[PDB]
Amino acid sequence: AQTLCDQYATYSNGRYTVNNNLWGKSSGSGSQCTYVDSISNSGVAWHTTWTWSGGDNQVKSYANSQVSLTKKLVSQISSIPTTVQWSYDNTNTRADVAYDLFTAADINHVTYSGDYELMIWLARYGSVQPIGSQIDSVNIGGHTWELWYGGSTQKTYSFVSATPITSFSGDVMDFWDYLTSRHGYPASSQYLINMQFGTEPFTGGPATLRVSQWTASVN
Repeated sequence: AQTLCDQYATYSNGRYTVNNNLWGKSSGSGSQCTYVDSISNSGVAWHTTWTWSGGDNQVKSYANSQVSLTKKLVSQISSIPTTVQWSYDNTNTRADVAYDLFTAADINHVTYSGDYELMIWLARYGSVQPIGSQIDSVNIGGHTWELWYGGSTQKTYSFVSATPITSFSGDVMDFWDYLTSRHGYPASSQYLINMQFGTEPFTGGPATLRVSQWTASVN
């Protein structure tokens, strides 16, 4: 496609969307550009480049790819298969690489937040930590995850890999099933309303996240 350097620059082919999404710009100084490298109904390749300083513990952006979905109750979803291959050239930073999903009881809730948020951090760089506190450790889909929980009006579970997973194939229903069966997650009254993959920088740079393939589907 082309070039996404504006704060909320965005490109979409229908099924996949790529977003620069510099929502946390004010918390510091720096700049960030995102690019669509290839896109089709079989997946999307993209990259984003950034430098950020200040606000050491605020997130500056979440450049991301996003998949269109039909909004369903989590209890009625059969699978959310996803695969991704990515790399960072500069890992001397304070950032994460993560999936981000939102659910809400109101099917028409705004799709950039919700009653619940599920994050799956494939990589944690430097002195950064998820929302809330670590409440558990669990093996899901063949990887060991720190499980973090916190938040007030929006409750956020974060599964965190202590070692970066640059090649990932999974089913996000594995994570919803675990929260449903062991942490009381109300799957039967929550609608899944958004699914994204991308990177949250805190500080560092310049660095580039190169996503050579992201695929996702909500079934």
